[PDB]
Amino acid sequence: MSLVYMNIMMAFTVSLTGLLMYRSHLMSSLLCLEGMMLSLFILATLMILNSHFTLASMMPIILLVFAACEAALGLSLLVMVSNTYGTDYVQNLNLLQC
Amino acid sequence: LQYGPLAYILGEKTTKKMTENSKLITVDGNICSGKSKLAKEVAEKLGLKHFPEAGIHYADSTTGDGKPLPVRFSGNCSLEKFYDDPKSNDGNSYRLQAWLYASRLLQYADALEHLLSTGQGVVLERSIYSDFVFLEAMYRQGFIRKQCVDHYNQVKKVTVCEYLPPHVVIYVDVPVSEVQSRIQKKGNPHEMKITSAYLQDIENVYKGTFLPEMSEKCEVLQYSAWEAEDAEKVVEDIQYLKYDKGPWLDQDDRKLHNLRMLVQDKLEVLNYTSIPVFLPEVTIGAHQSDRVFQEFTELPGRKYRAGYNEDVGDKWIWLK
Amino acid sequence: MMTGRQARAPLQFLPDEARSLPPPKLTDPRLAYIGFLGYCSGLIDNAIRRRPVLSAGLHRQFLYITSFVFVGYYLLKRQDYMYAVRDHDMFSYIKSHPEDFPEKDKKTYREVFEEFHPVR
Amino acid sequence: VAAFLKNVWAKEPVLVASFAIAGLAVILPTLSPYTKYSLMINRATPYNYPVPLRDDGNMPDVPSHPQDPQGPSLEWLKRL
Amino acid sequence: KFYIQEPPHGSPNWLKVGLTLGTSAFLWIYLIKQHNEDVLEYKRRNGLE
Amino acid sequence: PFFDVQKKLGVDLDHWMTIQSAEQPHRIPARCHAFEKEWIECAHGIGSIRAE
Amino acid sequence: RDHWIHVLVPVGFVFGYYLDRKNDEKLAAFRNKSLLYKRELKPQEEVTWK
Amino acid sequence: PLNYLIGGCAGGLTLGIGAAACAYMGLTAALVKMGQLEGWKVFAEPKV
Amino acid sequence: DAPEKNYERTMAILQIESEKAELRLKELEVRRLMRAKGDGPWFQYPTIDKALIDHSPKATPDN
Amino acid sequence: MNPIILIIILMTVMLGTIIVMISTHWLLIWIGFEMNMLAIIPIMMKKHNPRATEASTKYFLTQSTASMLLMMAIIINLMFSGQWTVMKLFNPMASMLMTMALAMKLGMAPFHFWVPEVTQGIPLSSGLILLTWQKLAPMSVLYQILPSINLDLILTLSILSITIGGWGGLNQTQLRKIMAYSSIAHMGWMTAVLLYNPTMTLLNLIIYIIMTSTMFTLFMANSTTTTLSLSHTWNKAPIMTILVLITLLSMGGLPPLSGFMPKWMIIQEMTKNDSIILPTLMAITALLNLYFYMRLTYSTALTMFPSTNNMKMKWQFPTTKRMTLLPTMTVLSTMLLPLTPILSILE
Ligand SMILES: CCCCCCCCCCCCCCCCCC(=O)OC[C@H](COP(=O)(O)OCCN)OC(=O)CCCCCCCCCCCCCCCCC
Ligand SMILES: CCCCCCCCCCCCCCCCCC(=O)OC[C@H](COP(=O)(O)OCCN)OC(=O)CCCCCCCCCCCCCCCCC
Ligand SMILES: Nc1ncnc2c1ncn2[C@@H]1O[C@H](COP(=O)(O)O)[C@@H](O)[C@H]1O
Repeated sequence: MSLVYMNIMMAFTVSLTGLLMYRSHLMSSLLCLEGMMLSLFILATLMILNSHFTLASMMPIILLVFAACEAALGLSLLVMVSNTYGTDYVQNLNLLQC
Repeated sequence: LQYGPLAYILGEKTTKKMTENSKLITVDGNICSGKSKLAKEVAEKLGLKHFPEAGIHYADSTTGDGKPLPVRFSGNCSLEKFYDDPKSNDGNSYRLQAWLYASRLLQYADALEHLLSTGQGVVLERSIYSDFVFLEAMYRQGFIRKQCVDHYNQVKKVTVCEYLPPHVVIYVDVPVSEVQSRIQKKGNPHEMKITSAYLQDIENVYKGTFLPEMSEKCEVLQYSAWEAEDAEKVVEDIQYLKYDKGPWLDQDDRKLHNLRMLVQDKLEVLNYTSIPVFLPEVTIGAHQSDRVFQEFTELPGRKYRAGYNEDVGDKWIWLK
Repeated sequence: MMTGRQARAPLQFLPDEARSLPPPKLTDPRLAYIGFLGYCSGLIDNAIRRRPVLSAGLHRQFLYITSFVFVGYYLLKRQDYMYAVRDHDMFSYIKSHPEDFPEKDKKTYREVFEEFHPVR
Repeated sequence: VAAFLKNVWAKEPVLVASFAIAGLAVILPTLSPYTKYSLMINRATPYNYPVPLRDDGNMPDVPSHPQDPQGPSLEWLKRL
Repeated sequence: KFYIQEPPHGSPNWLKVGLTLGTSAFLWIYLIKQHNEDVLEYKRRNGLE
Repeated sequence: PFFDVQKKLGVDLDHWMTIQSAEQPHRIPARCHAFEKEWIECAHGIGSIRAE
Repeated sequence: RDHWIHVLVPVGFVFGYYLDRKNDEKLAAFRNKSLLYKRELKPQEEVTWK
Repeated sequence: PLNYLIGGCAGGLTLGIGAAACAYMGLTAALVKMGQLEGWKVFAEPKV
Repeated sequence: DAPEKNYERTMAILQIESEKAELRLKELEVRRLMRAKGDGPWFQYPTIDKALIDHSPKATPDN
Repeated sequence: MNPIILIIILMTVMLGTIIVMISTHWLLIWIGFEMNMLAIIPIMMKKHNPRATEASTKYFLTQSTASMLLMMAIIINLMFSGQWTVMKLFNPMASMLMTMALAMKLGMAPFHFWVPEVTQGIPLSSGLILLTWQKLAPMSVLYQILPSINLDLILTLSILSITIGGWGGLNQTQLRKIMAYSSIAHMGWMTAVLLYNPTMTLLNLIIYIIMTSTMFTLFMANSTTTTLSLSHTWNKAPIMTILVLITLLSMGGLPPLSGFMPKWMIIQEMTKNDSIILPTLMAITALLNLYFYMRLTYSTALTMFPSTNNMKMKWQFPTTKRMTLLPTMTVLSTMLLPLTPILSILE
């Protein structure tokens, strides 16, 4: 397919691979997840402006707002983890092995 | 139930009945500290509902006809046999202690349920917060094993964390000499077999373990053998306290609604007393449990739910 | 499969054409079995709350039976409607494509040769 | 309902001003006569091209020139 | 009396029992009316009279 | 489970943003208004299998 | 009845037996139509089997 | 079928446990051979 | 029961079940043809309703 | 939790699933999944302990990854189709992404690695919601996009889900993880028959929700979370003892019970379409589910009985718990098989 869309998809898959190989922190997971959301915003915006499809121009803002609210929820979860262990480490989140 | 979340929606808020007299006061002391009169005296000065000390047959007194059941259905343990042989083979020591912990847990649930359904305070005698002080004093006498202390600490860790501490802990200082004097003057032939060092270890776990950890979570009031005789000085100490510690202060309608829904469900209160941690003093096999249960079902009033027993005179059953 | 049929008139539990079909009788064995399920739910409800199972809550067992029969009557109407729609669409598609459904020439066994396999 | 109003105007005049302004912002667009003119001005603002119609023969309400009598006129907007 | 505490089901809840019998009788009479209207509609659409 | 409530009750909750050829603000055309209109008018009502 | 339980199984037989007869009138599609047992009806006879 | 049964048992002898893997891989390769013969579909196309 | 009744009842049973078996084979064949060609009332997966398209004159003429 | 806030949050969960069910637009599908997740996060944290925060964190990460993959599939559909109708997808790349994302939202293997954890971390009613109500929206989207779902991918995910939900039930004493692996196996069963007859998908879904709701309602009535804690049911409430186990004999898939109703019908739709090997393998793995769950049945109705003495006190108190629809759901999860042709109502 097209070229700049392939670049935005490449960024989406790169932040996906960063979202699928955890190093140390939960904040790194939330950052890779919101980089994915950013690339979804960029690619949706370029499609909607390309076709001159007018009513969908409110769609990326919608795609922003919900997902930003989603990120807020994720941040609050991280905080409660960091109120139990002192760190946001993903290896402290292993009590559900049994 | 009668109280539920819909009653909380329709306006039955349990801080509306929380007044300054709504206090849960636990009177603590040694075996014959003579506090059993004092607590009743507080019940006729502060206007509080006295709950007696939970014996073997507390749950028998709360349910059914209110009479004590035979010992095979309730307890399977005797206080007087613990007075005779504390180092017995079959393990009456930890079995009697665990049944008393469950009975005091039902007493404390009834105490909080009365306090949250009426707004009238409750005077308790030796609540669940002051029960391990016998267990430790049993384990210091070799009457039980370490695995019994582990089982009790498991049950306490999963049961006492759901509740609030009492408002006032009234402790009575009576030394071992006057305790033995009142035991020998009491006249119970089984109770006089209590040794000296057992009472000493009760008083040691009282003074060194119970009261210092109760000092942070509530306010204790400590009395000797003779100044606890006057009820008016005790009531003047209670009323002129300034309640400033403990988790009772950050209690809104939501936390107290959760606690009141917790304590009215008696099987959820008594849930973790019978955890499947297999200890030989409390483990009953399948044949004995089956036989005792089928003998329990044929008791009068115990065959069905309480409003549904034709043998004790329940009418309108076919419309209930 | 038949979701194109319920796409020009959505969310109709019983269409108007379902009224052209006979309803289930009130002595339907399926409906009496659903009433038996209501009686079983009443007995289990009086059993799990430790009530006298046959005696207690006869109004409650009567409402269990009545509620299961009431829902099951309409479920049987919708079942009969959906199998009637299935056969109606089948017969219309058979009638509208004779070239895909030829009449097979039925041969008698005096012409049909079967290889005999002896059993011994 | 009046002593409570004086009490809340004494204690918390900010919230009284906020609820009063919000209540007026809700009710007053319907109690107004000039609200319909907002609708009329926004539907008479020509963002597009007024695409003409083929004259079939019988259309009395459609003009042939902008300086004709028939057609939607904005005398009310010029005058008000 | 026999019980030391009053049970929640010592007496029949007459509002609940009355609503139970009334709702069940309503479902029966509405079911019978629906079945009679359906057999009348079937005989009117298919001509079995 | 596609409970088509919008066709049962007769409400337009999200049909307007669905295609490009719908009623746009100030009659703005999309870039492919004619092509999408012809694909929709071709493939209308005949089902997906015949429409492909 | 003093022994009312002792007719759960016999009467439960009879009704069951009854239902078999009730099914046979629904399997009467070839009554007096088989190529083997077909015949003309006798006087005072309306069906061959019931 | 018998040759791929021999091949499955040959793959099972280099797997170890020995005779069980012999029989399992032999029966599995037998099913592969019979699927190649009679046209057995594992991911069958939806047809009706 | 009589051999007449059993014989003719067996013939009715065989009629009903042979008719159901013929209809089940027709059910399989009808489903196969309707999935394969898509011209029957079944397998009608939805397309875009053409009642959504605007037909008013737009801003630019070329569309 | 404030009960008005609980009612509002539960209606928001139901509203998010309804918005996924009724919408003709992809943005509203995504909005309904976002609303459903956002509202169900406090349901898991009803008790405020660290295991619920860990469970909610794992659930947030998996469902957020699935939501972003769903939006990427929607965006690629808008590339190759220029439109937004919830219908078949017009790119097999977008089809593969939406199939993977809905398998993540259902917890189908190999995206199953969050289902036994989160169900372990949360209470029994929230696990009931997670294993009954949260299946309804992605199965609805799979119902609406099946002309684009790849056959080989959905069959791979189906049989891998059935095998891993089978071999997950061996080593477990936790009732909630056993319900989670039973969830994974049944989602493999539902998506096995999706491209052949989705009416049997809805039948399997309804029978699964009825059996799972009966089992979680029994677990809430007895307040038992482990096998060893379930083993004391015979002495406390003996009527509770067998109903769990005839419901679990149903959940294995076993005649004449109604849990034999889905799987048989699934086989009945896959031997039509000339697949004989695949339902054979899947239902042999269902017999492996019977193997482990029958071992649990032996655990409760038989050998490992013995009681403790405090149980004698529980004899003097009935269950005041709301066992809501539990006789109805227990009758509907066993004795429904003679009404098996009721399934035509799900067309
Ligand atoms: C319908 C129109 C649209 C309405 C929505 C839009 C409103 C815009 C403003 C939004 C404000 C959001 C926050 C509002 C919170 C209200 C509750 C509240 O504040 O209660 C507490 C307060 C008591 O004060 P206290 O707790 O001491 O404050 C801390 C600092 N001392 O309690 C109070 O001070 C009482 C406050 C509530 C009563 C105010 C009544 C104002 C009446 C004005 C005239 C009538 C207006 C018509 C509409 C009726 C409004 C009630
Ligand atoms: C084509 C079909 C389309 C779809 C058809 C319909 C699908 C319905 C799916 C239902 C899923 C229900 C999930 C559970 C209910 C949601 C709210 C909830 O959890 O309520 C339970 C409630 C919570 O009370 P709480 O105080 O939190 O208890 C925990 C201990 N404190 O109270 C309790 O915990 C009390 C214990 C009993 C709770 C029983 C709830 C059963 C609900 C499901 C019934 C069966 C499914 C519906 C009928 C068949 C249709 C599939
Ligand atoms: N370890 C223990 N040994 C003896 N009595 C105990 C023990 N724990 C609790 N008690 C109770 O404490 C009571 C003594 O208090 P009193 O009623 O004042 O004599 C006994 O009758 C028992 O019910």
